[PDB]
Amino acid sequence: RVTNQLQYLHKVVMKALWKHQFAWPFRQPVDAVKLGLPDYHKIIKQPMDMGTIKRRLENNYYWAASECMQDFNTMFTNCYIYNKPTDDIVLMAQTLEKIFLQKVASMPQEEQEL
Ligand SMILES: CC(=O)NCc1onc(C)c1-c1ccc(C)c(S(=O)(=O)NC2CCCC2)c1
Repeated sequence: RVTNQLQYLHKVVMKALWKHQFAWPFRQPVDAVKLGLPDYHKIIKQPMDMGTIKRRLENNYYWAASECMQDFNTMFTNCYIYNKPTDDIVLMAQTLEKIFLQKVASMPQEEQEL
């Protein structure tokens, strides 16, 4: 579906996050081979990234805004779960997620299909 809320997540939320200076590690799936992390996929069972979310928004994959929101959440949560407390990546995720939440607080309240 196209909804008012999904249009918002696409044109306001993703728009802001995608171009953020800290976005680059999150624009594509975590590549466990490239990064030397052979336990990554044993720990994280549902990988998620903004490239996947963006593509899903562009292709009208989502039925409701909450589904898109859950994918954003999964991406951040995977990052906090997998990495060490002191890894810079965790700070970058937090910075992006703060913006995610700020923008979500202003999303149109009632979902309507267009
Ligand atoms: C999709 C997603 O969540 N990506 C971020 C992410 O989540 N878990 C891992 C691991 C990652 C992640 C993705 C890409 C890179 C390159 C890295 S890193 O730790 O090697 N580099 C960081 C420190 C220096 C700059 C960035 C971590």
